[PDB]
Amino acid sequence: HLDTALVNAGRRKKYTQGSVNSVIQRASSLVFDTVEAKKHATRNRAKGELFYGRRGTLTHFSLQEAMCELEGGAGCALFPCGAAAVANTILAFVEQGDHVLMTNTAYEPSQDFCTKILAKLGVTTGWFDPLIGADIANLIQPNTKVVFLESPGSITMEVHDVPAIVAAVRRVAPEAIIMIDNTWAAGVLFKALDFGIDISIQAATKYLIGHSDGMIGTAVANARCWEQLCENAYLMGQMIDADTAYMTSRGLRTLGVRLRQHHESSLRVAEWLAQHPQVARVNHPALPGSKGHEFWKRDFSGSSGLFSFVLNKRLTDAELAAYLDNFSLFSMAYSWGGFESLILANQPEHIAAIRPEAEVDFSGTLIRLHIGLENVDDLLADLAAGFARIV
Amino acid sequence: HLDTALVNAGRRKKYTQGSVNSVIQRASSLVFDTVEAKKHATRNRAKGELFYGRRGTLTHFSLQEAMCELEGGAGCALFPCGAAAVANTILAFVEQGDHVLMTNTAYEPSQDFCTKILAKLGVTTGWFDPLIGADIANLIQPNTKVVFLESPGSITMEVHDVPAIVAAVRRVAPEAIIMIDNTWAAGVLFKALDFGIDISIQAATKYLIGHSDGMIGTAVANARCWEQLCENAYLMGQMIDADTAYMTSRGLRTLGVRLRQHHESSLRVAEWLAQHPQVARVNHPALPGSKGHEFWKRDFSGSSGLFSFVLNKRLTDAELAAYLDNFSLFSMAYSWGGFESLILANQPEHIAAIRPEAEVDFSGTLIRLHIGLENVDDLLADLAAGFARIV
Amino acid sequence: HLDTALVNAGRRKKYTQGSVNSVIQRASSLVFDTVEAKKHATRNRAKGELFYGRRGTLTHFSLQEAMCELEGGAGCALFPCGAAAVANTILAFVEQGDHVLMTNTAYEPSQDFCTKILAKLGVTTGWFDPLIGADIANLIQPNTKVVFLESPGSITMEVHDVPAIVAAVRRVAPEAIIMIDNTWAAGVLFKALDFGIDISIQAATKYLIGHSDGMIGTAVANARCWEQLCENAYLMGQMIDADTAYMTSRGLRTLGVRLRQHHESSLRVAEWLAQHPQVARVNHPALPGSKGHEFWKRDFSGSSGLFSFVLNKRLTDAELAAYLDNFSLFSMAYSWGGFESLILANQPEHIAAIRPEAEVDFSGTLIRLHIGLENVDDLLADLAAGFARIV
Amino acid sequence: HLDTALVNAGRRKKYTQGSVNSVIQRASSLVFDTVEAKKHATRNRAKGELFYGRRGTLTHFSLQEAMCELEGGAGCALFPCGAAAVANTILAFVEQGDHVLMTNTAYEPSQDFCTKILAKLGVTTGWFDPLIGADIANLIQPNTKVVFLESPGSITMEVHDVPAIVAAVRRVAPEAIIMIDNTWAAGVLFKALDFGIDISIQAATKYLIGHSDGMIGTAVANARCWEQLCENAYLMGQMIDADTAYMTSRGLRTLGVRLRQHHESSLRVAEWLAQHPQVARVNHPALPGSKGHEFWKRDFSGSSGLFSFVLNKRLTDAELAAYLDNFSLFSMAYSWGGFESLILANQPEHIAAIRPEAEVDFSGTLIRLHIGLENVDDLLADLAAGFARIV
Ligand SMILES: Cc1ncc(COP(=O)(O)O)c(C=O)c1O
Ligand SMILES: Cc1ncc(COP(=O)(O)O)c(C=O)c1O
Ligand SMILES: Cc1ncc(COP(=O)(O)O)c(C=O)c1O
Ligand SMILES: Cc1ncc(COP(=O)(O)O)c(C=O)c1O
Ligand SMILES: [Cl-]
Ligand SMILES: [Cl-]
Ligand SMILES: [Mg+2]
Ligand SMILES: [Mg+2]
Ligand SMILES: [Mg+2]
Ligand SMILES: [Mg+2]
Ligand SMILES: [Mg+2]
Ligand SMILES: [Mg+2]
Repeated sequence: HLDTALVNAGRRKKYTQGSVNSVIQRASSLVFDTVEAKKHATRNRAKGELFYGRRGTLTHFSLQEAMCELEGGAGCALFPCGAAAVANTILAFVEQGDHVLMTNTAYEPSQDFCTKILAKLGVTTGWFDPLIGADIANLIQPNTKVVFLESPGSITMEVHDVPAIVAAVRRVAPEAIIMIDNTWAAGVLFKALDFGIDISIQAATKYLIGHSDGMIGTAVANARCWEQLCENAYLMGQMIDADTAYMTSRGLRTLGVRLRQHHESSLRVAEWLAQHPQVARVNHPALPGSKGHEFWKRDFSGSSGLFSFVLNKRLTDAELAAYLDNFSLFSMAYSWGGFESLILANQPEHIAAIRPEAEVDFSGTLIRLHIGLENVDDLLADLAAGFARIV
Repeated sequence: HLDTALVNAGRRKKYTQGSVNSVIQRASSLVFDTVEAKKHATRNRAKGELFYGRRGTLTHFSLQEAMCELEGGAGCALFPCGAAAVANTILAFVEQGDHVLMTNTAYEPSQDFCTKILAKLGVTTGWFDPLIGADIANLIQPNTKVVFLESPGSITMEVHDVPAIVAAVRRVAPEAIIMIDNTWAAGVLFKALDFGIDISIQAATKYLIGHSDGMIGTAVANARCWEQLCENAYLMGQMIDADTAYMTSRGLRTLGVRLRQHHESSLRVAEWLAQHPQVARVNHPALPGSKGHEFWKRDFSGSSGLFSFVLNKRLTDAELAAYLDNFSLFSMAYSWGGFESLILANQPEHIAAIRPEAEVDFSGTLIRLHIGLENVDDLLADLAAGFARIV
Repeated sequence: HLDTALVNAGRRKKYTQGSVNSVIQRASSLVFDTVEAKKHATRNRAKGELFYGRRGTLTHFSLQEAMCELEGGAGCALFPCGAAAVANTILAFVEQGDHVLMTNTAYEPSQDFCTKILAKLGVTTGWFDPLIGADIANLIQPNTKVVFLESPGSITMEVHDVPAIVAAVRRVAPEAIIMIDNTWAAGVLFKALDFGIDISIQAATKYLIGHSDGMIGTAVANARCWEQLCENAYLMGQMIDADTAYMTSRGLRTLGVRLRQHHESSLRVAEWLAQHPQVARVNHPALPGSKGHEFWKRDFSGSSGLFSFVLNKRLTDAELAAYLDNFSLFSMAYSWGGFESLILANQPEHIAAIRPEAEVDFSGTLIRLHIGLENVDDLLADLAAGFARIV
Repeated sequence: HLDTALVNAGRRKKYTQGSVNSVIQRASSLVFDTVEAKKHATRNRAKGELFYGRRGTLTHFSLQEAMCELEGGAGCALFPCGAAAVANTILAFVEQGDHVLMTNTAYEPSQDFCTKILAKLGVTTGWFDPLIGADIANLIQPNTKVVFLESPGSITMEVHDVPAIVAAVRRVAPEAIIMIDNTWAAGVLFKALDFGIDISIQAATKYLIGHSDGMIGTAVANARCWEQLCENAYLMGQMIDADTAYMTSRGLRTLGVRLRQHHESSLRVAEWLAQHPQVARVNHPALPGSKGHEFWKRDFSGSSGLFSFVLNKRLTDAELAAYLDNFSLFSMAYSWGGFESLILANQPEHIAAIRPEAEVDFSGTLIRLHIGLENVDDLLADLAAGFARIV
């Protein structure tokens, strides 16, 4: 079962040396006892033999093994944060003249990497609506190399029909590299590589760390794409420190029991918001009526705790402050995936500015919630007090 | 004095909160108390206000302040390792169609970044001999954007005439971006920005960490180049974890005493090797007669502990094993800059293969030594026993 | 609610400085800006002003505040492990000529502290059956200074009738110091200081850390006993490092969701064992019929995951190996409270040796289980295969 | 040589697993693969086999091995701080009816442990002047069990004549346990166990950590005393966390270079103070004419950087603030042994209160300096500016 796998993934004696968790091996230099040992380590420097800290130590190898098991991959590359994983995973597969197709709901830094870094290197990015499904085939060009998915989408939470997208891509361009930012599912609520996606990228910063106190990115690739990902990310010097790798492995051990609580509480909040007179729309993948909810129910094994809703009006600046400055339990901060509940607001034009070649279909202020581990009735009371401040 | 500055750099109450060292603030999310505080943080997100962990926490800000003071820069960008600092600093300043001019003695991963990553992104790379001095003017092309120095050079230790190179570049291409990998000097034995170099890059993994147990890159830029470095590195998701930042700041505090011992011991070893009947050549910047020694004496305030020498013969494979497998104090490992002494060997053709457009001028086996903090007479005895195994 | 309190306890801006979690302030030396500041710190050196690392840094103060809130105490002393907390908390309240009255089910190291350390310092120790209730009055001597409870008991899991014990102690010896080892409840499933117990001691090593990778003891005292505990423990140099304090605070944030899973899974396992033909007895506080279950039901707000059962025979060493060496999911290790399930065996004569002045009422091998976060059906299948190896 | 030993002590493959430094193995639970392995671990639970985190992990074993090598001991017990090491090492060897004879220059918390904890447990304490030498024999009682040395003394820096003290103790009470707080020498500038002392105690917090950011105590015993120290300290739950153990091992690797700088700089400052018109007395073991200097010269292999001096007046409150509040390089803080220079003031009556059965022989304000790694001419200028503020 998944909970059993999460408890045990990566925890073998060669890494733990007798403790429950892997040892933390901090190193740049790794010592070779003989020339023959150095030769063996060199041949196997990307295959789990100690060679140099930039390739990893036992602590990294343990996390990589866990991530490959849990996401069903051939290899797991590590990065200093999620944004580095996105940027370097895309970069690993493109060259001057290539085209990238990206969902218009991609995380904003991912879009900005494409428009501000890739563009000046001669790589063009085109965009698609997250519900395009099989019609994505019409957007694939002879030079399309990468198709970049993010399901649910950032902020607005739309869920792709991954089977339809993948089948369409494979009909026209079977060698294309299909990638997904699978952070919301923590890589485990949506088994991306089983759907024919080539690489599943996560900001392990979110639910894998689970406590808002480490940053790390991961990218798990299938056998076809692993060597290129591994070696090109390594040429960019991408790695994570051993201690953060240890904390990510450690986060896996409570991920199941945390996600179940985030799911239960966030769906309860979403159902309540959906009945609320001051709410126009709720964007939660698990809530009926949300964009792509059908595909969430069919293709995912659960939900996490991040979602958004649209208020019945556009808050003025004074109302925004009255609303946001006076919560007792929800905090304003970027990121998500921890034990604390968070809140942020965006006006519709702010979202339109990060929906390339598209418009938004709402006019109220959008509120993004991360539902943490607090008692849900306490969180509901905090939201109700917020509504009373703007009614 | 430098020792006083090393002890005190970056250690102000806003970061230390009453301890001697900065606090370790581990964070992705950073909490805004009000909308107005969030707006202030956003405006100052690259100016030392807490905004998001990818930009940094107090711990990173303290290290950045220290590095800017010590290297005389306007800002310091942080990276997961030295190789990431090199790759991402170069990438931050190029676009397709540009040309990079790099010393042929650059660290091999730096060269491989150019030939295997930059080339396919439309950026070409040419090469120069490290002693080219003023004649580098003749290699500057209409599209040359970056000139990349490394002094002393990797492995073979040639010291550039930086004043001559910089003046020649500035004559032809006043606005070119001149960068140096200043790891051997730990950024402090050679004050690169004072020579008109724009960006000083280090593998802080080496002497700044000082103990072979953390990896981190830094790049300190002048005011002209800082914004582009900062923002382009950020778009690639480049950062370091808070704990490694803390350990780098901590390493600064003993860097002076350590470097003085590495200098004293390595020069004594180099002087002894230069007299030895089994040694053809010694490549140590501080040793009279070594390539660019004149420029080391004029432009540096000291030496570190890394150097190389050439044996009086080409060792066979059996002799290589007899030599390297049987040291008692020197260990075989990559990297350097720690408290432990290290040894590695290369045959001439191995070096030729990483000297683009050039040949090597020696035929014996080259031995690279890192001289650590052990008693120097014990290290000399270990080297003497090695010579007896191959005589 | 408890979940909201656990998420938020100890997190105030003075400690977090903008992050979700408290900063990690590592220090011996704490720097006074002026003589005036040093005088204020000295006066308040046990009252939350920074004075010296042995008293604590911001990180410790944050944890102490959280523990005092959650357990309803006046102060929380910190120790290097649970055993240090037990030994030093008892030591803090005794002098030569005193008597300690301790439950015969106390953790063996607690008993050994009493019989091997206290005895030679002129402090005697007597014993009581954990179900003695109101009859403890007859065991209280004129020199009885400390009454030491542990509910549930170690290994055999008997639950005290705390109201009856406390009322009897206060009738006969109102000034006595009543202490409890409250580790099984994690200090939160049994609110000891609301029952008139003076000091609640925990091995935070167990459920508070929650991941088997830190060691730390805590003792939360009421107002009457705090000053003596604090100052006498400080005279023994008792403290914990800042990083383990941080990790204990961090563990609080998932404690609720973890404990609910440990309760659900362990009670299901206990119910299955209680109908199993190879099981003579099940010792689980939450299982109807277990010793002191009625007091658990009345006085606790939930259960954790540690319990035991007695087999239908005393296993030989060959049978123990066949049983224990071949589990797939349960591991053999000491301690408990983590995400992993653990198994250990005790022969009845081993238990008798640590039940002073009492006898054991079973003859089969006792198996102690820690039920972790794995899927319960997987754990049940592992236990079933174990039974088949010994049937 | 000592530098080579310090670099290499404790660093064997079974602890480093290929890195330069020991792995960091964080654990309470240590997992036994079989019943056979559990039995072997139990038999060897105090002899370097993994058994339970309270006994230690690989990281602790590596530190213990290093400390035993460097101090020439049979075993090394670890503690949460130096004060815990002192208190628990004394406690490990006493029982009701015993007497402790302690130098009246002992660190004040050591004295207070004896007078506030031991006294109420039936253990008495008497005192001796640090220069008593052979005349200590007259103070030894039939029940004297422990003789406790500290050389140099706390604050006032008097060096004992250890050969004369030890010979006198052995002539009258050969079975006594002779202990020393050897923190000032970092355990390596005075090889206590070679002088017939039984146990060498250190606050590893000071020079071994070396950076003012960890707390840890050590006690290295000879073969006669090791088992009692080890087992009685374990019964009090004394241990240190794995990460601080790692950082102590790491501190050893620069201890030699650091101590040489602290010696050179502090002696220069002491010589300057000794000719200064505002200075009445200088207490520095390495300065000719200081109390016990002849014993330091004979018995020590170097000096550290902590010493004191007496001003030519007793500063008023206004003068104390003018002097201490306005230093640019010296910080006011407790503890010492780091890279930062520190300053503290004590009035004569403060010292008199912690010199039991002795009298102070100065009337000016006493200033204790820790001389760090800053440039010594900068430190001298800071002291000179201080003198100008109180002239
Ligand atoms: C979907 C998604 N991908 C990537 C990231 C970036 O991760 P990091 O902040 O670790 O760089 C985030 C940030 O919030 C995210 O939400
Ligand atoms: C000169 C130089 N630059 C960069 C590096 C790369 O540093 P890192 O190993 O931290 O990526 C090294 C590696 O040995 C180096 O010697
Ligand atoms: C009930 C109880 N108290 C105290 C302890 C001791 O805690 P530590 O191992 O952290 O010293 C334990 C050990 O398993 C325990 O179970
Ligand atoms: C000589 C001496 N021993 C012991 C200690 C106590 O060490 P710790 O602060 O680690 O408890 C100190 C404190 O300054 C000390 O100077
Ligand atoms: Cl194709
Ligand atoms: Cl130009
Ligand atoms: Mg190896
Ligand atoms: Mg909150
Ligand atoms: Mg060595
Ligand atoms: Mg398991
Ligand atoms: Mg006054
Ligand atoms: Mg200072």
